[PDB]
Amino acid sequence: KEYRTIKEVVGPLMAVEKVSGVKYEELIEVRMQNGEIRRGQVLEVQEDKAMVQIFEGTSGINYKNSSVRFLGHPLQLGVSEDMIGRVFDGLGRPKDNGPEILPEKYLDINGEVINPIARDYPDEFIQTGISAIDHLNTLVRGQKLPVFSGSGLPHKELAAQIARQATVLDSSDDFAVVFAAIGITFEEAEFFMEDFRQTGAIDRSVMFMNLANDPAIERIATPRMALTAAEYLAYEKGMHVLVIMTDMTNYAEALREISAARREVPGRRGYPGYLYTNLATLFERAGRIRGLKGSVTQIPILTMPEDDKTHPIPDLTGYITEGQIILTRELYKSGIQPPIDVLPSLSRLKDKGTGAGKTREDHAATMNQLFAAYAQGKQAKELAVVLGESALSDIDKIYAKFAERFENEYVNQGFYTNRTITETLDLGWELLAMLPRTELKRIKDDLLDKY
Amino acid sequence: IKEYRTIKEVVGPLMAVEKVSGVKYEELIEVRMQNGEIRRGQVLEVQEDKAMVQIFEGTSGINYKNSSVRFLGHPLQLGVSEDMIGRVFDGLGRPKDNGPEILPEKYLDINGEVINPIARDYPDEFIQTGISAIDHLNTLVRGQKLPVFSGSGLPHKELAAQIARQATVLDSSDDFAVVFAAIGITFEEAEFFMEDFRQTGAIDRSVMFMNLANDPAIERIATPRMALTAAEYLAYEKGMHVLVIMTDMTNYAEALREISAARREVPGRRGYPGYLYTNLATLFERAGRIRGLKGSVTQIPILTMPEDDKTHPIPDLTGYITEGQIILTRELYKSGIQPPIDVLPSLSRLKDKGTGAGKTREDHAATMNQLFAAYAQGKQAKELAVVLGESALSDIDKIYAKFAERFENEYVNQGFYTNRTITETLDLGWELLAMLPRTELKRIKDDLLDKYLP
Amino acid sequence: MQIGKIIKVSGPLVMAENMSEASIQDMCLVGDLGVIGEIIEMRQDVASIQVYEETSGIGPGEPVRSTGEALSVELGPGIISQMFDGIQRPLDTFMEVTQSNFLGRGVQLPALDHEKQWWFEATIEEGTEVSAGDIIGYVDETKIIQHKIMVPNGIKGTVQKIESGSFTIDDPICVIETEQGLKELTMMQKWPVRRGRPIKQKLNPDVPMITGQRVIDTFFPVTKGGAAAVPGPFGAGKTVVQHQIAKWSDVDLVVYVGCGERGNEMTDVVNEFPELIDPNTGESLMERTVLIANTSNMPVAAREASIYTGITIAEYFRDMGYDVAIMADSTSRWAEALREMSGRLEEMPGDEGYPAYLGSRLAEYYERSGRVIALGSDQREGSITAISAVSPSGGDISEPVTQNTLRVVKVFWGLDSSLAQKRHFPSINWIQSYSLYSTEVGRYMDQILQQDWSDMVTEGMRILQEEEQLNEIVRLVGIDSLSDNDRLTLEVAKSIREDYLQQNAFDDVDTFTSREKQFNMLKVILTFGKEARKALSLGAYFNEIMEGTVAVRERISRSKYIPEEELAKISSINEEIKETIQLI
Repeated sequence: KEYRTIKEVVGPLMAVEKVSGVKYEELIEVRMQNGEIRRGQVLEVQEDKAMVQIFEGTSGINYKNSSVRFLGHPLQLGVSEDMIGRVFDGLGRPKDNGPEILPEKYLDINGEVINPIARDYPDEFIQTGISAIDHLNTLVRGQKLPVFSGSGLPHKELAAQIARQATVLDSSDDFAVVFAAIGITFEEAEFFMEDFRQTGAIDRSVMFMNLANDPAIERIATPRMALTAAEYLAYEKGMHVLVIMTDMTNYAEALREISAARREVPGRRGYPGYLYTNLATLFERAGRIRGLKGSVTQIPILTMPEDDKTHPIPDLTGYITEGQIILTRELYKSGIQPPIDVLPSLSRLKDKGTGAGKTREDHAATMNQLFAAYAQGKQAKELAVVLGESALSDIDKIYAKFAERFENEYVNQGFYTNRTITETLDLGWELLAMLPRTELKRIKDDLLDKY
Repeated sequence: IKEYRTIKEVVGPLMAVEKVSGVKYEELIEVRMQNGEIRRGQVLEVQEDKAMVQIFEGTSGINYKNSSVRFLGHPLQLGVSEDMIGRVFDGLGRPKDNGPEILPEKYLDINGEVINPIARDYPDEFIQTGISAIDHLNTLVRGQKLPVFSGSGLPHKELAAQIARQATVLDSSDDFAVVFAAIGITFEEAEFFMEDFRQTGAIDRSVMFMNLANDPAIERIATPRMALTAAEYLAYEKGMHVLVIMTDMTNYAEALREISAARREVPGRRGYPGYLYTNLATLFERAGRIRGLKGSVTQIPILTMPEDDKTHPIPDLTGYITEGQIILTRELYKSGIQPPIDVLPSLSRLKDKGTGAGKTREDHAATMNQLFAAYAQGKQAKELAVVLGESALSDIDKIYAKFAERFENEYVNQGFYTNRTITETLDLGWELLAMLPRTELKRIKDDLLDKYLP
Repeated sequence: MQIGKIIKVSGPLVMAENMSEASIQDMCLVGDLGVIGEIIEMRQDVASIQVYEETSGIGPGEPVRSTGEALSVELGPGIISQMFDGIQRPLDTFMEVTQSNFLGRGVQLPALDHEKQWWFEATIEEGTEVSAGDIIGYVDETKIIQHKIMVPNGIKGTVQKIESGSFTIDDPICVIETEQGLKELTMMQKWPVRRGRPIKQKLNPDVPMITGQRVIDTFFPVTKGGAAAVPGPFGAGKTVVQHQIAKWSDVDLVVYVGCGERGNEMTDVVNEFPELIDPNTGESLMERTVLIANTSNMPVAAREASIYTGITIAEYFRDMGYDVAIMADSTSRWAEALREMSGRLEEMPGDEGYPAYLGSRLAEYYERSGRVIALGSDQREGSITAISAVSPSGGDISEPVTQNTLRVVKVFWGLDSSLAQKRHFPSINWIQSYSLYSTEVGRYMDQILQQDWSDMVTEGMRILQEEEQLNEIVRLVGIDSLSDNDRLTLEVAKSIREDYLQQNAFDDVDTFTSREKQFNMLKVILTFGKEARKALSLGAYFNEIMEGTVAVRERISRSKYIPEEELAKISSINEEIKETIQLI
């Protein structure tokens, strides 16, 4: 059925009359006079009239000879068990040349709210891939742990690093990774393209791409497409899913473009007022379900505008993201990779992950001593520069000799080295070479003698 | 009066009534619902046969088809009477306490009328509040608009209650009265006032208008105009010295923006309405003396400064309509100073009118400037002591430092239930000046030192 | 019935015609799916409906049926030990009928179980006149709490027939005469959620609530029916503190409300609440707890109506004569729900985007709680103490939510994350925290104890404020310039904030300190400082009075772990101090 009753074409929006049965937020299809076809959705429906927003804009659309088709279904995603290994774009269609994937069903991408009764707690450690994460800031299956970054920092290499070195200790090929690219350039897009395939980690992951020069509506659907596929594999096929999103600042930027163009009152910093409520609909899609196998876990990557946490984009996530992973530019332009500062970056769920079986007993106590030896070693370097090397005592001198040495080996472990969890604790004791017996009082002393 | 059963639209607290005639602006209405519930209202806009009304209690549970609107034919009025003294009323003047309802001598609009500039008289006589910080350094005068600036959680309700108990005129041939207007306060503060006013017998000299915080926003705006209408009646028609105390004035401004946001009106500074300066002036200017009349109206509006900021619109605009301010600081309240009145930023623009011989003793202005200058150097030496220890303070710097300590604990800190007469306040000021050597007292004339200085 | 027809669906706004009989603020089922909405405005027959759930799939022509009732909650037996969702929908019953893990849109189901048989024990006699709030009988809903079945509001007359037996919440158990006719009333009743319950009169809240926590009950107390705000930043341990107030409080009922809370945080409260044991009975704490839980991604209107649901349920238990305590966590997320609904209605922005009526909504909430006299012919008394957790904007208390909250509450417990990092628990700052009830609690504490308690807490607070002044002095001149007399003020404040203020919530002896033991603990430390100052006045220095009384001061640290059954040791420490220090 084709409708030719286009009355108004004002900017991105479009008015259609002489319709019936149309529902709210229903996906439509526009046939132009030149044969080219564009897709949109209904923003509002009044009586027989309806307002629709075209995704690719309305540039060069003759209202008279054009046609409109109402698809009778909201924005859905065709899910299937064999999505692993295929690259999709923001709308959920195949990006590169692959066989026609026949879905099992179509699910609403807006998701369903989990009953807090059926929501299980997260209590299982997962491979964090980099000694800085496996110890200072551990991550649990079903945890919203973001990585704050900045423009120019090597966060895209860190994002691709976790794509390989993250797995479940008990893996029966069920563990998968859902990597969602949000508004990245072609060079950054091709970086994830060549990395995932040439490393052999693309057949274990479902990646949704989104060109930087793409309709801003697709950047809004890109996370909801990834989280819908993440909930399908975990809650209907019983799989452990790790969700990666880059970049979330481009998502909020695209959401501000849509809000400003849809004639709405902005909030602070020019970003929309319902930005926090909209982000909560994406980060609450992670966690475990009571009485179910598998879980969905998210690691959102976002660049901080002007590297200031008072900005609403890093702050509003703080209201819904348990902890943070701070990437500082001061550690950049150096050999440290990944540049990670363990002073502001915290994790609130390291207790449930640290325990018998999933981790070992010494992992917790060594972490607390490492964090104390680091802050005392860095405090000794700042004091020796200002107050001179004469004011520092013999204990304060040997303390800073390891803040720098640890940053070259503990923080800097290489962007491609796996550095498996077993290798992270063993060299953990190698890190405190001249730490005095008095300084190990905070940790249990039997653990030091046992190891 | 006939009932109108034509309600076309019900949009929020507003309501559209049609096919009416003879309806005036700002007149009161009564709404009868299907249930039979009665709800007051006010006409906000009327054009041709249509009429727009706003309901006070709200609009929940109203069916337009099976409801009716009664137009009373009068605006918001107050039944003034000489029997209102000793009675507690609600926001609009209904008997809140369980007492016999008064027989109104007349009904007056709460807006009132503007005082003729040539008929207004200058402030002259001095009002004894019984508080040393407000009787000596920042004197109160008949017809002055002297507010109190406080913070959230500071003891400004005990201060307002204390002044209402201790305020008096040192003349025999006069009738003194207090019009206490509670504006959007909680029940616990409202219970504190009503219980204290009956505990000390101050209710026999007061007319209280208690408006709670959960009361409708309209009653919060009408509460000052209600009390000020009864104040002008007792002073200008019954010839009484009326002292008006308003609390909280910040709640009044919070009610204006809540109303202004519902009216879709454009906000001014800090979202407050652009007419906040004028709406406040409509209230604060309803005071003063009138030629040929013995009665007078004096206003002490209490307001809480948001974020303890003086540059905030609510405390700033009040300073442009009032003749001073009484600042309450948390630092003094942290040291148990009661009342915590910082005399350094407080001021009375008309203090010179009610001082000197005949209104006070001859040493009022002299000791005022000496105590003020001595307390300045005292807190200057105290602040200078924290920066560079107590070693850098000189002999006089340690003397003034001990003066500032005793000036707070023995002079300002008097207690919310201590009514110092004006002579006790002046004699006490000379006792604290005895700490300083006679050489430091440059402003006080040598003849005054030989007469009062111990 | 009359069924309206939708004419426009624009986001959360749905307009339907042929709704003339409907009234404002009435709930209604929208569309074929049956989603719930609220009529906000009505222009002739056409009414604008504010849906609560998503409208993806709703269109013109679908029917709309008015429920004829505003947002109300069912009040009767079977409400205790339940998990609600802000609009009083049992999530456990929801999961049994829907048979799915996720919340389903368009699902309506009664709150209380209309099939469970309850035994009604009639205490009223036939022929006795009754009024609104009069008790006709009781039902033992739990082993701890008796459910007083009372006459609903607006029913007056004499009862003709009333008998005891086993009935459900829909079976008519009593008939009362009215001017209209005979009126059969069940043991359950509804009540609007945005309208307070009528009372005889509200009273001043003067009875201090025994919280058990020494820092609160001594310096910053809260009376029965009073209010209190809590920041609760990260790592401050507010989760452990809320449980201590929920277990060792003399209130009869606890109503926990979660208004738009994080899901992971919410599932913690769901798990760790049926684990709390009752101090006296020993059963689960859910036998006296009604819980309400809302996820952040849940419908916005459910997160706004959550704070109004718990306070309405608490008023029902308060009318029966019980002392209820409602915990609101986190009231900041509820303020962000209003900021979302205000934007959905295109309202004028207030401070930081929050609506201009944010203060009035907060005032309406805390003004409904308090010690009041319930309706009836016996003038029974109930109370609702309000405890709320205000999530700041990263720790800064300049948020409009906290400032508008503190203007109507009289108690503020300042949780400091800096004290949590210093192993000081409960991490409550003793300078920024305050309570405008200490003057009133001081009168009550001096009466029942017959001791001078008001002057002890005052001096103990003074040496903690003098500690703050001397702290910056020590950090400025050092430790060689401080006075000898002022050294004791720092040594008794160290002996106060450690031997008294520090309280372990997991130690079986220290998790609760009786009102009598707080006085004995406070006196020993204060008398130690008073006996040392008078001794210092004549030939005494610190090297001999502190290093010669180490056996006595070490004893004070273990005094907090003394058994509450005897408590004979602490009273013997007072006379023991004056004996050892006089020999020097």
